[PDB]
Amino acid sequence: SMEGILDFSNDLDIALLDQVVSTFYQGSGVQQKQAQEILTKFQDNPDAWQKADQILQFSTNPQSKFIALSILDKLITRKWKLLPNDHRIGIRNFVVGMIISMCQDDEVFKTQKNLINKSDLTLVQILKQEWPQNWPEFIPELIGSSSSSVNVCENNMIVLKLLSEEVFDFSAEQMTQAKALHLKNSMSKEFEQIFKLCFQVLEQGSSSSLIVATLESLLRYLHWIPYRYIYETNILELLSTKFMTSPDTRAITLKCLTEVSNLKIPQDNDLIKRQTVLFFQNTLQQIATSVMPVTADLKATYANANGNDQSFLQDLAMFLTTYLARNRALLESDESLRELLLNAHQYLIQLSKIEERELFKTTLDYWHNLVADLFYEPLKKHIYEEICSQLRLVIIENMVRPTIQLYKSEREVLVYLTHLNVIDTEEIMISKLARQIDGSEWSWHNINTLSWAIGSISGTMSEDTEKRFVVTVIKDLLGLCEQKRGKDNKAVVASDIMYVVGQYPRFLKAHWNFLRTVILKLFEFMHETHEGVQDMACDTFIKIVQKCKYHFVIQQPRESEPFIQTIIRDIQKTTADLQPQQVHTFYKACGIIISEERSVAERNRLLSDLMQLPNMAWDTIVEQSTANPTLLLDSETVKIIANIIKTNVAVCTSMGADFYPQLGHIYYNMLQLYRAVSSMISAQVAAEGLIATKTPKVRGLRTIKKEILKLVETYISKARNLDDVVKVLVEPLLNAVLEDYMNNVPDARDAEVLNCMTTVVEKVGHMIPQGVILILQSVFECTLDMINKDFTEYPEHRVEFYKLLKVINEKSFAAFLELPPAAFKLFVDAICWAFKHNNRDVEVNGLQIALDLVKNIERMGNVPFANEFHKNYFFIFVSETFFVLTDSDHKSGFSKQALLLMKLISLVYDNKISVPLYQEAEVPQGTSNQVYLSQYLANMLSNAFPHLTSEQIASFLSALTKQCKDLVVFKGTLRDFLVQIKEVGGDPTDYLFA
Amino acid sequence: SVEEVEAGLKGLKVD
Amino acid sequence: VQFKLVLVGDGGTGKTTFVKRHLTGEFEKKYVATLGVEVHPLVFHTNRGPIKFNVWDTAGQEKFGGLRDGYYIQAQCAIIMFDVTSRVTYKNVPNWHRDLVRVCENIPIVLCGNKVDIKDRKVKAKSIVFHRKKNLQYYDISAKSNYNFEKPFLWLARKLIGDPNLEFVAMPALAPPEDPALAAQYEHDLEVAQTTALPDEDDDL
Amino acid sequence: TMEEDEEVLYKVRAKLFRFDADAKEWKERGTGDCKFLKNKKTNKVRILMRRDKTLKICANHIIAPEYTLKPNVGSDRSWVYACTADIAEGEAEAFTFAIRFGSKENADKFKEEFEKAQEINKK
Ligand SMILES: Nc1nc2c(ncn2[C@@H]2O[C@H](COP(=O)(O)OP(=O)(O)NP(=O)(O)O)[C@@H](O)[C@H]2O)c(=O)[nH]1
Ligand SMILES: [Mg+2]
Repeated sequence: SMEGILDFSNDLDIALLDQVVSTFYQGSGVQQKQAQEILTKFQDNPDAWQKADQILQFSTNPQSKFIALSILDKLITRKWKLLPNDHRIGIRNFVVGMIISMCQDDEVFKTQKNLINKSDLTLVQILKQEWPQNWPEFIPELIGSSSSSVNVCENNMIVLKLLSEEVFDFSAEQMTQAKALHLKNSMSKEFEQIFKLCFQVLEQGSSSSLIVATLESLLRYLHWIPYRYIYETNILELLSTKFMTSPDTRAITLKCLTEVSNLKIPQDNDLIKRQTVLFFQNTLQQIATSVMPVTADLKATYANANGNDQSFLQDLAMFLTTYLARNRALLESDESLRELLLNAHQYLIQLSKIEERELFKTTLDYWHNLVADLFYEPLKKHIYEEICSQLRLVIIENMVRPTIQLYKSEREVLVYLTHLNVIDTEEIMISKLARQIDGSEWSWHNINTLSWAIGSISGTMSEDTEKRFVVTVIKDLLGLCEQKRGKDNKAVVASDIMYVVGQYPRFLKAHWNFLRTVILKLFEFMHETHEGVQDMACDTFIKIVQKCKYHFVIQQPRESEPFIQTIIRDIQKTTADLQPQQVHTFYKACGIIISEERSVAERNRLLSDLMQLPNMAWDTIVEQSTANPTLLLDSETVKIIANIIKTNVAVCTSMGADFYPQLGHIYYNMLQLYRAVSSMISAQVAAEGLIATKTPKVRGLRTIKKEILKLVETYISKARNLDDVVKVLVEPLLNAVLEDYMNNVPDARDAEVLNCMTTVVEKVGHMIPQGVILILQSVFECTLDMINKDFTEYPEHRVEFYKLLKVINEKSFAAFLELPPAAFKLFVDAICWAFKHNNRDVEVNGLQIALDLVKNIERMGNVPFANEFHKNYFFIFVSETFFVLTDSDHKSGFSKQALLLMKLISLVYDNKISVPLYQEAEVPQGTSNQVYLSQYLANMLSNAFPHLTSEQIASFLSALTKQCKDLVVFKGTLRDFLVQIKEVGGDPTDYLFA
Repeated sequence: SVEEVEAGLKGLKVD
Repeated sequence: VQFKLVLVGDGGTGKTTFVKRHLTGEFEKKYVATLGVEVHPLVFHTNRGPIKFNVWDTAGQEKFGGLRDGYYIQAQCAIIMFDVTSRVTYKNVPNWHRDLVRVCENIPIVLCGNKVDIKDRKVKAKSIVFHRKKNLQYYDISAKSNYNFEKPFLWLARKLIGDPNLEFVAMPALAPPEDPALAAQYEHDLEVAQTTALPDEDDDL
Repeated sequence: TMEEDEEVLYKVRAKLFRFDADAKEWKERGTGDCKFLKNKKTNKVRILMRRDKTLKICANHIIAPEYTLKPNVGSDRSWVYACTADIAEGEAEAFTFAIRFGSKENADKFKEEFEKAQEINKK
């Protein structure tokens, strides 16, 4: 029944339209959903704009009108010029005449702000098409009508606000460069009259709604107008005094003054300097007298959230931080400006105590700007000693757990602040620590906050002041732990103590006996069943080791052995109560220490002893697994095997090239284990179906394979002896992994195989051309068939596939020359397939592969393979690239699509393609590829975008080819074309813009 | 007072 | 006590997935583009009473935009969504905001950076500053991991009720209640459910 | 909250799934604490589970003695069982549930407590 409005054979039933609108907005459920689908179909009808005349004239529903202005809006923006000009006259005059009819009706001008705003914006769309060339009296008539009515004068401010936005703020993406500059020039040359109307309304009052709408438009003007309209009039005095008084105008006026603190102003005139000081003095005066004094508790005010207090305090922080970062040097020399400068910063201090993360980040950014300047600029830090002293407390008390971005910002400000006054910082911190022990501020959150603060300033004090500070801090922290009862308390204190010491390696390195006692405690802590202690002890251990490794590898005075030997000897007892993942962290730490030993025989012996336990379990299993593979069905055995390999990955991660001896001990049996595991995965999917890949049993077997590939990848990525890589490792690896991947069903293939092969080609690809050929043959076609039916399935194989092709195309392009012509054709298809992905990991590599392939072909010179490549694939690459550039579904790849396109076009205009790109029949003989390239492109665009004129297509290509050595201009010309294909009747002269 | 904190670390406990 | 909330942002940023998570607790893995818009009532239980959001989940892909800024009329609050793994979706946030505050000139708005669970984050935290001059509240969120997934509605509820101390509280849990003609019917569904593998078996929970 | 007249016998962190039979698919229902609540005045034990943060109920039913815990094909830390009257979101509807825990141990101990609670509901 509701679908009657969709029939344009009959005449519109306005009453039937008002109901389906009301059923959509005020309704619910199925009838709302159905009214939605008909209102979309109605507005989407290409003839609906015709019936917009009578909807907006006879309907009583404001939503129905609004919708019809949308229908109009789509017509004005996209098909305006295609209309017979009589319709352009009618829509124009209807839209204007309505706007005044709504303005004069005080009833409607107050109850239908949404509709009047939509009508103003629709008018602005017409002005983008018609003004000023076919409407040069708009601005003079706008100023004339303003004196007639306060309501039309206010609405004119709205029209001017919207006009300035469409022209200057949101034009770069929505119109051509030429059309934007035309509108910017037009507004620029008639602004003198607009400003006087704006300044008169502000100066003469008195309607607050009219003053606010004029201040809102002024906010938009300040983005672009020249300095003189602000500093050569009285307007700074009005903004900084009169309008800071009323709260109706205070919010907009603050935003205006914030923009003014960013205007382009000559830094040598001292009058403008006094005008910049004066509006700041006035603004701060109005705040202190009409809003709140500098002592006010902005923390509590913000938390109460009365009215617009939150928005106001946000705007105050934006105003102060913006102005002071640019102009505070204007206040630092004159003694009469010193109170104004410190009051401004004292307001920031109070703003900085508000519990509001995003606001705090805004103030923190300014504090960073300030303390950085006091750290470098002479004679400045004494001005702010009391501001800085308060800031230290604010930052120490709001320290966050090391968002990590916020923490790093807090650490940087606090390190600066500590260098500016080391003595103040220490006194605050010890003071806060005392009140942690006397119980006045004792809290789990408050002791953590303080430890982070103390830990964050490491490396900023003198080594001997640091030594006494660290000693004092550890001492009080331990007396805090003893005083506390219960586990959950004594666990958090003891954790912070370990976090602090982990932050002070310069202290640990100078006092071995202390460092030794630390590590011994972490070892005791690796048996504490209380949750978090074990994870804490392991993280601190590897953290300290990274910094102090040299002190574990040497033999310290009055010890018989390097402490590493002591750690390794008791490793089984030390880690006996840790989870596997924590055991691997422990071994990784030991690997860090061992790699610091540069005597090869000592290093290898340390490596042999560290790996004793996993090597013994390995040897046992490989003997029991081979005789005979029923053991690998046991869940416990695959877990033990997985953890042995993970242990090897962990030690290999920290030891890199030095891990080679331990790899050689297990390598041949590990690849054998890889083959055996592979058979059982295959046997299981055959016996149970594809669902077997989801079972714990097979997920555990695939874990073994993945960890084996991760170990080999980890080593090869860090190996320094590549001769051993190729001659010892690569051949058994490929035999073990390539055929198994190729001959498995898709669901049983491990994408890690591709990732491992990418690393092999990356490191030693130049040394194994027959190996790279064997990798392609075994993974190229069978992986492509997995991923070329949609953009969804096998997401990991998709990403690794194109990383593999990318490095092969970089390192051993010879492999693609050996592909049979049918397989090379799939390679080109695979590249373009990557273009069409929305997934960024695939799209970026696909564009990069295409670019690198073109350069690979160009480097071959005038040879048959390069000539045949262009004959077969040049226009495929040109048109596939044009397709993703123009379909609006791959905007994230614009820059690299443009780069590729220009490379393809420049090839022809530099005559690097030796053969003709056409068939001998279709074009006369001797015609340049350049002439044929323009013909192919003109024909291609004409059929793809039939609504473009031949002159548009011809002016676009003329500009594009001429600009194929200038990426920034080329891109601007592509952007202009992307705009023109969205409408009808685009001006072809636009492409002469550059 | 380094040997002092040191001895205190040693006694660090949770029980 | 119900409020209309419009949800705007680029296609594929996860607007629909975020609402589905709040409606059923499901995580929809597939991207089925929203067409025009989908209205969903969402109720939360607070210490000040139940709060009802009529969530207007609009479409982000221009081809399916429908009525576009017509969906915003009379909105009382809004969420602007982008994806921190796609810089273009953050670049378009000023466009969605402009279209929004032209209709709803004075409403609380939350800017949400979705998909912080992905490791290769492209829109870094220090680069997200658009909300500052526009007085929007900002949250890193992830509909997949539920990181901060309740914050946008908690903040909006506090602003719409005018109580900075409003809190989500546990709904009352009524006692739950205690045939052979369906014994073979439930067993049929039970064995196909057993043989369908649970998703995300590598997750922590 | 209507929970003080009960005592908590078991509490475990879990993820709850409901089976969409018409759509080949398991769908998450909630992640949070699963509790076995014994009513002080009827000695009846039920399942109460709420979603983290919003605290919305995603499981509310009695541990019927007729229910049976079955493993699922791709997990050693989950159970699948048919439920005939769950009131988490209104009327008592029938569901095929799956519940997953952090480890095989918490899954096994859940089964322990699940069947013990069935014996208390038997009397
Ligand atoms: N990894 C991850 N994926 C997410 C997250 N949120 C949504 N997605 C995924 O992103 C894709 C888009 O989902 P969708 O909710 O439809 O986004 P949308 O903004 O509603 N699209 P449209 O504007 O066209 O209606 C889905 O595949 C979804 O699984 C997230 O938090 N993390
Ligand atoms: Mg959607």
